[PDB]
Amino acid sequence: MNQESVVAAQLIPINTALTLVMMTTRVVSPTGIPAEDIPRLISMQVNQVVPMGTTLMPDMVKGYAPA
Repeated sequence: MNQESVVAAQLIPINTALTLVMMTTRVVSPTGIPAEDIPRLISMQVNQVVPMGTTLMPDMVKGYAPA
């Protein structure tokens, strides 16, 4: 019963096309984008230099949005 948020699997610079090799899941705080968006962030770049271990936010992804 833990919310798994997207976590920069590795260094992710600004305007970096997110990839399944650059994203992952991990219980972090505060929580950000849901792991259920993993396949959503894919192909989508970031609107900021997000370093590894840095939780992914819905306000840190370009062309992102809910459903």
